[PDB]
Amino acid sequence: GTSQWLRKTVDSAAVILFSKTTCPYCKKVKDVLAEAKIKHATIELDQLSNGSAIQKCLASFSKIETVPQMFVRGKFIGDSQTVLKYYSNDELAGIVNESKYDYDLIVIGGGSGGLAAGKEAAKYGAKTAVLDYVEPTPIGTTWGLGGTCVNVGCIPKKLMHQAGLLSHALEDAEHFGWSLDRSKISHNWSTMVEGVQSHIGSLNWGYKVALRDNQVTYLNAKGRLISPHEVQITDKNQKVSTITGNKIILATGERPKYPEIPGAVEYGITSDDLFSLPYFPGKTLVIGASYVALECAGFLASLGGDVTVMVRSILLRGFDQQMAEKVGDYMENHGVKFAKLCVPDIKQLKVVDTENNKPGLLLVKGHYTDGKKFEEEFETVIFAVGREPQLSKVLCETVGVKLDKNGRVVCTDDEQTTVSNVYAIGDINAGKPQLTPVAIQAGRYLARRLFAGATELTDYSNVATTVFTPLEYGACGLSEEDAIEKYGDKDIEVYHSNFKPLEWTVAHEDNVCYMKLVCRKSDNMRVLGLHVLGPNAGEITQGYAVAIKMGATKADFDRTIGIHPTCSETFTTLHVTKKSGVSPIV
Amino acid sequence: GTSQWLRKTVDSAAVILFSKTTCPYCKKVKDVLAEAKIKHATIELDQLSNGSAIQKCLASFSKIETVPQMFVRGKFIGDSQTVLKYYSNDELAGIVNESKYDYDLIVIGGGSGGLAAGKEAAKYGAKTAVLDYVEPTPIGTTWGLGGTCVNVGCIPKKLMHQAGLLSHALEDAEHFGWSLDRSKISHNWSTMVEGVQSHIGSLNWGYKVALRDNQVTYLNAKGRLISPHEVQITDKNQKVSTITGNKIILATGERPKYPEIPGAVEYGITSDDLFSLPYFPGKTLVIGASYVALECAGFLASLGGDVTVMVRSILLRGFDQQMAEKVGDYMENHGVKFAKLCVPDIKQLKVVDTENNKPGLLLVKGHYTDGKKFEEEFETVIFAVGREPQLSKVLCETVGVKLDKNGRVVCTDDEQTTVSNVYAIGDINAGKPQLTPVAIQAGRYLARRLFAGATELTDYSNVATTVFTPLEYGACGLSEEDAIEKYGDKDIEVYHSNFKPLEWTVAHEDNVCYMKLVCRKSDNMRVLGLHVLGPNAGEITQGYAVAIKMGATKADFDRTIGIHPTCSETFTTLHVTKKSGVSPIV
Ligand SMILES: Cc1cc2nc3c(=O)[nH]c(=O)nc-3n(C[C@H](O)[C@H](O)[C@H](O)COP(=O)(O)OP(=O)(O)OC[C@H]3O[C@@H](n4cnc5c(N)ncnc54)[C@H](O)[C@@H]3O)c2cc1C
Ligand SMILES: Cc1cc2nc3c(=O)[nH]c(=O)nc-3n(C[C@H](O)[C@H](O)[C@H](O)COP(=O)(O)OP(=O)(O)OC[C@H]3O[C@@H](n4cnc5c(N)ncnc54)[C@H](O)[C@@H]3O)c2cc1C
Ligand SMILES: Nc1nnc(-c2ccc(O)cc2)s1
Ligand SMILES: Nc1nnc(-c2ccc(O)cc2)s1
Ligand SMILES: Nc1nnc(-c2ccc(O)cc2)s1
Ligand SMILES: Nc1nnc(-c2ccc(O)cc2)s1
Ligand SMILES: Nc1nnc(-c2ccc(O)cc2)s1
Ligand SMILES: Nc1nnc(-c2ccc(O)cc2)s1
Repeated sequence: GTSQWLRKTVDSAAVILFSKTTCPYCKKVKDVLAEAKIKHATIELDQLSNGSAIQKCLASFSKIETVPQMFVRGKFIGDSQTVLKYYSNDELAGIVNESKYDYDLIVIGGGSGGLAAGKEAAKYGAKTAVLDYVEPTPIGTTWGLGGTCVNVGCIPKKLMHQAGLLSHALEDAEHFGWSLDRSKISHNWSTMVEGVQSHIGSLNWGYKVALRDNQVTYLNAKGRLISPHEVQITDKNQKVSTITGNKIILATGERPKYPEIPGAVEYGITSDDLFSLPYFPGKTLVIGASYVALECAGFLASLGGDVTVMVRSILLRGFDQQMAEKVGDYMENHGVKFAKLCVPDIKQLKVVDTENNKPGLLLVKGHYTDGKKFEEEFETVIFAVGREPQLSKVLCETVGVKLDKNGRVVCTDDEQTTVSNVYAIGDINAGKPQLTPVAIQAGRYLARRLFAGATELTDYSNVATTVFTPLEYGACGLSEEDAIEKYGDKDIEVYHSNFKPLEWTVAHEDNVCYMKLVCRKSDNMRVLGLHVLGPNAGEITQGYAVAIKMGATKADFDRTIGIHPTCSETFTTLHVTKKSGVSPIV
Repeated sequence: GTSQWLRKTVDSAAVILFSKTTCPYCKKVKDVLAEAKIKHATIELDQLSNGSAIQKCLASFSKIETVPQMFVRGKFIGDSQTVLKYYSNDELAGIVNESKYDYDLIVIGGGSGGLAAGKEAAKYGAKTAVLDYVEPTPIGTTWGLGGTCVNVGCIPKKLMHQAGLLSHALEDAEHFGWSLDRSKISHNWSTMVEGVQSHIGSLNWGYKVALRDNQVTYLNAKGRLISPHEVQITDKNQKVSTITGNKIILATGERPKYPEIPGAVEYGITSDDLFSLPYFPGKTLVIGASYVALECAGFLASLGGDVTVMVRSILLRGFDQQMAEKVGDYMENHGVKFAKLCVPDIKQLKVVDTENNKPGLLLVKGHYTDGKKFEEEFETVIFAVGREPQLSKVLCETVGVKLDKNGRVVCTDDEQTTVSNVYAIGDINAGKPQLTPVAIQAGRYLARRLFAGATELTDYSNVATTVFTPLEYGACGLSEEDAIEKYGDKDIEVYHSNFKPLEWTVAHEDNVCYMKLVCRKSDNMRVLGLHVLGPNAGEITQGYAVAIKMGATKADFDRTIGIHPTCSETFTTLHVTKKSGVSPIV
């Protein structure tokens, strides 16, 4: 147990010092390593309840039982006297840079997970390379370092959501006494895009600075794993070469899908293109009903667009469907049109005018599930019909990395693949929630297990979410229907209430915001799931995710006192049950 | 234990039925009570693990051991056959209305706590009266039913805070692409006040409707307790009479203090007058440094006012002083002036012009702690120098209710005074946090213990707060300095970080928002206190208060995953300690 941990830690750490906080000989080795600019992990044995056993087991590797003990890539280097000997003879730099491989770690993919893992590994002296390449979209769109969230995801989508929210802030301002006239104010798409892209550019640059300052090698090149320790890279001049690494992290993410219909790739766009589009989309059709589809349709309408969403079956498949219907009803009452139970079968009427900065014009044909026809003209058609990896481009099938039937990597609970030195994190890890903070935690925690002797695993359960539709939807845990399927309706109690933000009173709806707690009767009214539709829903939801992680019950919500006046305090006084039939209105 | 609970429950309930969910004889008594419109508490013995013992102990009162058993004001009324006998003979209405007193409950004070207690007691058949009277301010201001929060506190102050926030929403809108020009927009105070007061008026009316629909008697009269069961009332015609009640709840709240200096009462105002003021205050001095003082100065400045705050010693005494200084620094950088270490020694230069709706003009003289002089002219002077009860007006000292040296009521942990039938809730309960949700929980929980056999007490520990200054400050638990005083600096670890809202990037400060967790090393890094300065701080803080109630540790925050992009997620990845000396900047 202790011995098995120590073997794994010694074998995979790049540079590690076993030490105690009270030893001046350990302090004297630290100071020499710092002055030589030698980064390393350190384990302070006097701070571990198991340290006496670890100190005994170290002798299996070094034939000594004292501290300090310095290891480099699985090899005992020496005690105090020996390390200073190498230092005085200027032999130390060559000893700690000695490796069978070019890098201790090669990360394939420079996005949320991969950048987090690479920076964290370099902290402990792992010689690290991060590879990133952005294959252009069909119309040619490309972007800089940072991945999907930074460039074409969470960051620009929430900034355009805020632009949409400010439309209603402007309307509200009149009722609170300000002299503006909202009906005479308009929005300039190109001005907003320039500001969004200026922020994204500061993030691209920030990541490059961060890697340089952590001594991480950044290669803007496409990587391919051709054997367990060999990565073939192709650069911007099509030069092809091979680099080797001890540990490999796959972190290449996904890209948008297109439907297999005529004209889709030629004349439509995806979210990859939307966030840098030089012209306002105009009259827009969004095909799909995921959170990407609804978030984009929502802010486009708030910015003055004529928007339609084509829904094949249901909204927000996989989310609580009572909540999904309330989200969509709010959008439909506030300027979004819906074509329900409908799919597309795209013809070009006008080519995009790039010189005068105008969209083209398209004719869309489709059909409803009963057979009736759809036919209408749009200036822009956005596909939001799912995302997928293309690991055949990343991974030679002779390496032996197992994939599932959706093409994602099958991993153990420590992110290890079926090849012992190769790991996968982020969206390509089969079965895991596909979110940026999950990818960051996985990569950071993994780097610490590989190179600093850590043991902590990432916990993927009850991860909270927020959908940034015009009225936001936050959730943590099970949907009501999933809880009833798992435990049975007789064991499920649901407490719920409508509410009205105080900010909405002077601004003139009473009963559109809504919240509920889904609870298990036979486990002390355990909170299985929390759901809220209203302003600032992500700020509301986040703190409750800690309580749910700790096993909160309805009694825990009851005994906690509210903060007044807030939206969130309504969770502290819920009392109306669905079984009672009593109305939830205010 | 069981027998002592049952004696207290029988003695004080107004109308209570002991029953089981499976008994058709109990269902048959319920249906008769409902049809006669007889409200009552019910205790279902088959749902209590102690019910077998309760059923045995009932025989001590009734000489029978079966269900149903109906009691009225401590007296056994009968089993099934007997109750239907009274019903058939039309004797039942007179039996259940029989009382030695006019009311089962008299509530003195119709504010946050008193309205909550009165409505809840009426649910269980307690015949209830609520008394409310609003003594006018020195200049004559008065208002309707609902108490301090509704009329001259949390509700209007947060609505004017929102009006202030919308000033910065208007500036931000230009950067996000909207065509407005903020420098050409102004604010109309009287328009905002009319809208705020229209909402307050809907709340006044709503409370009157609610009491009428719960069969609560509302008397707009001043109440005085002259003996344990006798309340003398004085109405709007100076008619004086006496009503009697079994249980009494004191819930009369506090009013603003004035400094003992010439001209203060004659020429200054307080928060009681501010929220319905017919004219804009103009150039304003706020004397004091409480959360009331800073909240009011903050929104007045955001609405275009020239504002100064006179601070005797420190800001936000009793709150974390690192956080208090950051709150004040933000205000000073954003248009509020501060006169530090200064107190006033007020002369009238112009009388208020009520016909043309203009303030007067005043000369304020004061001095700094070193002896230097203060002298400046203002249009309005607002005093925010504390609040106090005046229980000598409410409570004859011969009744025997014990008060502390600040004039607040000394209560047991179930809100009982030194007179056994008299209770106190809300701001006048000595030692308790003076907040609206605390008053509401105390009153609701108390009504259930008196009239429904409940046992649950109000928990007054770790109650979260938010100060609605221009940049908001939320907190839950100990300040850093209180934790260090209690446990010693060697046992305290503090994790902290600056942060920048994503909404602030395109809008153009980097390092003003701030958060920290104050933790106890020797108790598994228990979170003793949480603190955040930033937008939407009350929404951020609320959910964490449940986790802190449950004993959250730093490890609980670490294992929980963030929601991206939010401000609140920064709590899930804190790592920089104050002891390390590493910078907290972004
Ligand atoms: C529109 C949209 C909105 C979203 N909004 C949110 C949100 O609000 N909150 C949230 O938590 N999540 C959100 N997400 C999800 C989030 O973007 C992803 O979960 C996250 O980016 C996944 O991180 P990753 O490291 O797995 O991959 P990525 O961030 O996709 O990074 C992979 C990188 O590797 C590169 N790469 C691929 N193949 C190779 C190769 N062979 N060689 C070298 N480099 C290669 C890719 O081009 C890319 O730069 C959103 C996603 C989208 C599409
Ligand atoms: C400016 C300001 C802002 C505040 N903001 C907040 C905030 O954001 N959040 C928060 O949680 N708290 C806030 N508070 C505190 C909150 O208002 C109080 O904690 C709460 O109102 C106390 O409730 P209560 O029932 O104890 O008394 P009150 O609400 O004061 O009700 C007492 C009532 O009894 C009446 N009364 C008095 N004497 C008699 C008598 N003899 N006979 C009959 N009736 C009588 C009074 O006139 C009054 O109507 C604020 C307070 C102020 C002053
Ligand atoms: N952080 C923020 N996100 N949205 C804001 C907003 C939205 C709608 C409004 O009516 C007013 C303000 S502020
Ligand atoms: N900057 C760049 N890095 N790699 C590039 C690349 C790689 C493989 C290809 O097939 C085509 C282009 S371009
Ligand atoms: N018309 C359509 N709307 N959604 C579609 C979809 C969504 C996710 C997927 O992974 C695959 C397809 S097709
Ligand atoms: N609920 C809300 N409270 N404030 C809001 C706001 C404030 C400042 C801004 O810049 C934009 C919006 S929305
Ligand atoms: N509407 C009102 N109810 N009571 C009033 C009152 C009571 C005592 C006084 O001393 C003066 C006025 S006015
Ligand atoms: N000049 C002053 N600023 N604050 C004061 C104060 C505050 C609370 C109190 O309870 C009493 C006095 S006096």
